[PDB]
Amino acid sequence: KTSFGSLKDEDRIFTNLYGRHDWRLKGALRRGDWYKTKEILLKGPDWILGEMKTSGLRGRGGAGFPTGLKWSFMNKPSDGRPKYLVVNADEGEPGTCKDREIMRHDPHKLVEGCLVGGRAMGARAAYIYIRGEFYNEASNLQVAIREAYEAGLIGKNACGSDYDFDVFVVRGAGAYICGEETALIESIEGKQGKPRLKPPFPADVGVFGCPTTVANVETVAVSPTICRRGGTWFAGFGRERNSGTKLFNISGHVNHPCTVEEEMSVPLKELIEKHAGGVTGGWDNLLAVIPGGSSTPLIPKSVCETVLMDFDALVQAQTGLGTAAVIVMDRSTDIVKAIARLIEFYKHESCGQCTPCREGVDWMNKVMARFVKGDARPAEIDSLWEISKQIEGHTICALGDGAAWPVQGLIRHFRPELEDRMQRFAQQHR
Amino acid sequence: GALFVHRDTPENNPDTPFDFTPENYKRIEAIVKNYPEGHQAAAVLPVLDLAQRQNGWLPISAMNKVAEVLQVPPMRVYEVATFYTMYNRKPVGKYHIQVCTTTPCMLRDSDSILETLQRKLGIKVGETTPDKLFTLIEVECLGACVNAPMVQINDNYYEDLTPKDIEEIIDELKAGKVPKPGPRSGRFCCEPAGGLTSLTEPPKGPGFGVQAGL
Amino acid sequence: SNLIEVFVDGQSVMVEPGTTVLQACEKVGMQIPRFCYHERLSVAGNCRMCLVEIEKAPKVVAACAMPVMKGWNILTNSEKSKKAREGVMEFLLANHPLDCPICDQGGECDLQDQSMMFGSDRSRFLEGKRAVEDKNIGPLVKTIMTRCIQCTRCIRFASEIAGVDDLGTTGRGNDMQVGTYIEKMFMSELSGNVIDICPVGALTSKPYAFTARPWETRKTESIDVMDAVGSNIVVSTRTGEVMRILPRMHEDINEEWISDKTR
Amino acid sequence: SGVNNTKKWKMEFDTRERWENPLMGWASTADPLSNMVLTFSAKEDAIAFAEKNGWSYDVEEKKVPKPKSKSYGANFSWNKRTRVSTK
Amino acid sequence: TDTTTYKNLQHHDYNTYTFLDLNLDLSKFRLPQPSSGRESPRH
Ligand SMILES: Cc1cc2nc3c(=O)[nH]c(=O)nc-3n(C[C@H](O)[C@H](O)[C@H](O)COP(=O)(O)O)c2cc1C
Ligand code: SF4
Ligand code: SF4
Ligand code: SF4
Ligand code: FES
Ligand code: FES
Ligand code: NA
Repeated sequence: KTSFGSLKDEDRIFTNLYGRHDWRLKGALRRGDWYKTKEILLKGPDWILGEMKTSGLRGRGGAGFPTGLKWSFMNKPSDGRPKYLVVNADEGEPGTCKDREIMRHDPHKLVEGCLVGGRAMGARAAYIYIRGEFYNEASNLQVAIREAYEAGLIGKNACGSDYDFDVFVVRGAGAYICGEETALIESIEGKQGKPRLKPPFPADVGVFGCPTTVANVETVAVSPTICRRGGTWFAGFGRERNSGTKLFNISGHVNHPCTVEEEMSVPLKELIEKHAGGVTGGWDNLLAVIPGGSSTPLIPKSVCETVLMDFDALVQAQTGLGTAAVIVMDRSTDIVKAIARLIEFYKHESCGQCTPCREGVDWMNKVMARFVKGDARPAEIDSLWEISKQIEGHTICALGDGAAWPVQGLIRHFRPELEDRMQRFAQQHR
Repeated sequence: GALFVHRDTPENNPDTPFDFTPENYKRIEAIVKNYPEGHQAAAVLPVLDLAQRQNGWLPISAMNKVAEVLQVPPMRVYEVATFYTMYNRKPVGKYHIQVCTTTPCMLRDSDSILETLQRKLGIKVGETTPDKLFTLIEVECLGACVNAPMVQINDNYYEDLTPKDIEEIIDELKAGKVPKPGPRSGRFCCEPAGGLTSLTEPPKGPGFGVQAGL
Repeated sequence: SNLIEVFVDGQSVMVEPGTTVLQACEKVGMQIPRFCYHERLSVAGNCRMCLVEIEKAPKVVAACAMPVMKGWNILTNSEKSKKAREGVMEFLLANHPLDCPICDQGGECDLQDQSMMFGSDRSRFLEGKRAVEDKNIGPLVKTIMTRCIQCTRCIRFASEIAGVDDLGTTGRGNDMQVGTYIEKMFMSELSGNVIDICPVGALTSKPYAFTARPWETRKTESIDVMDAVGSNIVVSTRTGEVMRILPRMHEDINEEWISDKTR
Repeated sequence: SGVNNTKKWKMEFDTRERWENPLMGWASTADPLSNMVLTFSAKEDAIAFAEKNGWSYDVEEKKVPKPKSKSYGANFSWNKRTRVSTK
Repeated sequence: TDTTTYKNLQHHDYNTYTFLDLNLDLSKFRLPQPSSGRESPRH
């Protein structure tokens, strides 16, 4: 099929997204969670790892690697070390709020996917690293983790299966980089959130030096349903190799900014116009949209008139789905002063470990501040462009990558605005 | 702004008295049992956060005490406390007002929310009111972008503000009342204000759509 | 009988499994640029000066950490490798201070010398520089930390060779600073060796400061008698006068270190 | 860290007295061979040159750095002392 | 069937030690942690 949208309310995984119905154990049961789990655990890992493979699920954290293949690196005989699952609730990228709702309104789907996903990987426990600012969501999660322990759903002999499993909530201390998979692993270890190099890959040397898998909240929180409702059912949504539903955040200059769940590959215009109520001042007032959090390049109105919302449609437009966080800007915005803020954010978030992001991201920040003020020369635009190509691809982790793409996106599509401010500054101060 | 070198002063030195209360020692014993034996060093963050929650900031004596309890080099605790922004190494007010200014909030007049808090409290970002009651600073995306603008006071979120609304929260705090966490525009969470557009039907109960043969 | 075969610019090398790209190039005689890596410290991998192109791969691997895989062609001098070095050297120097005339490293600075061999000849950095306040860590090692390139060699040496876990990094991002946070003296019978392993003038010798330049000095390869270990040393002299004692490498005795008494 | 001054063999002469010039304090010498430094490609070429010239020589064997086992992944060992406590 | 109010309100009463008290109750249900085999890497 070629249409994608108006997802039926029967096919929505996060049936309690808005927190209207009860989130505690007595309610998550009435909505299907923890149902026939003992049947799922006894089916083995090769069946669960076959469900994730078939569904074409790709990690929702922001890199989009196939979830089934990735979780199979931990499907190996043990060498005497414990195996661990680390759910990434760091929720750090600007524009994205999806993971917040799962931990606050549907925590029993997150605890269940930790068991289901952990069983597939042969893990003994799950560490749920949540960002330190989400103190109330963490408490919700701890209250639900207690209830699933009291009822026997996790812990010793979970769901009467034979498997023993633990769920630990570890609270972060306020750093966007600890959401990086290997920085996260180091933070759980009592160190600074500095990412590691690869290899070794966490599937060999991970948390505490043990084999580890890091999964996003939204990635794990849908593993139980995919096992319950089948691989093919989740493959029925979205284009080939872009399967499933998705949590879309729409923010910025929309009428009704909101978090909604929608099918994958829905056209960006439909996503804004239906669920968000449209751009402020009309669609024609649209200037540019960041299709997935501040890391991804922006795109102008022309490319937003037909582009879909999935990992491949947005890659032909020179951007990415990222976290599927949609930030909209209308003509009254100061586009250059808005991207220059993303650089201040990446400049303020860089761990400082490796040279290109240490100096480059800060250096790009200093330059972008002058473009905003207008105090530069049109020959610096190609200089800044190049300085970004020396950050991208040379850093330990992908933050320097994500700090370079926004600058590339602005230069690609909004150069005349950069070169028209610089005129007004020269004349004004001649 | 802030400095990552500590110089002793009469009100912050290795002899400023800090100790864990006996009911915050039973809590530490439970933090340290979350990690494999031999890797107790993984407990530095929660325990170093525990000291802050019991004192509101981290004197150099507090940090030297987490080190003694967990048996790590003190420098390894100094690295942690200086790395993460939530550890207050300089004393702060009773209420720590954090205003988000990253792009999603900036597009919704987060400056106005900031401009208002400056005049109402009579301070500037980074300062602390002479009452030692309020501390105002900007921050980065606090994860509630769809409900911008928003502030965090201590451990709560006050979303969807309008310059009028934040003023209300600064008086309930002066009056000693608790200003009720949550949005401020009628809607309760992240749903689209103006009625729902999704999840209208009642949820679909247990056993729905379950594949055959399971 | 497990020596895999790798290629360095085409020439084939039989290396043990576990050898890195950087050690593979040692054997064909090619030395990779570096700052953070040191053969006697744990691998760190943050300076990114060793980025090297592997044929048919798009990204560049860190030569000092990437384990080598059989059938690889390491292109130590391709365009990607040369451009990674130029870009990286360009960042290292962006916030570095114009200190070479007043710096005790000048004339024997890995940052000066690798900027001449692998970096560019221009500056396109038109901003202000950072400046970090100095730390007083004892009477032997002078710190002028604006010259630090945050390579963490001092941190790894102190931790793993001296066993003195007192140097570390505080702060974060471009504000990240090496040191001790508090005011501690880095006193140890092996502490003077940070002067050698620090690749720049951030950590230099107080007793030796300002007294000579490297090109001036004559090197006499002698032995140390302050103890019975017989550490191999080098004695720099200038115009009939002893300037400083340095370690001479001897694997079976002192490796590359000497006690502070010797130094 | 460069190793490019460690490839060739050198021939140097024993140090002789230097003293201070009475007028200026410069370093005076009566040794004509104090700044003589011959370069050779092989240990054998350097010995032959000294032999045919009658200089008594003294040879020291090349000190190469022994090959070492590196491993970034060793910094995170589940149970070995090589687990570093800081990056 | 309600779905017209907000049924996540318990967080209006969490205090400064909530997360750390639940973690203390949960300590009875945990399983014996694995042991590397040494007290620490010996800092
Ligand atoms: C700077 C940075 C921040 C990241 N933050 C997050 C995050 O807050 N949540 C997340 O699920 N992934 C985040 N990621 C991506 C993770 O590294 C990784 O892709 C993800 O945890 C893998 O889990 P997945 O299978 O669901 O994709 C981040 C990456 C970078 C470079
Ligand atoms: S790219 Fe930035 S955040 Fe990532 S490791 Fe390097 S310095 Fe740290
Ligand atoms: S360390 Fe000293 S000599 Fe080397 S580049 Fe810096 S200022 Fe110049
Ligand atoms: S002081 Fe020297 S050795 Fe230490 S991190 Fe800085 S440049 Fe490297
Ligand atoms: S940008 Fe302010 S909460 Fe995300
Ligand atoms: S020498 Fe390899 S990154 Fe520094
Ligand atoms: Na030095």
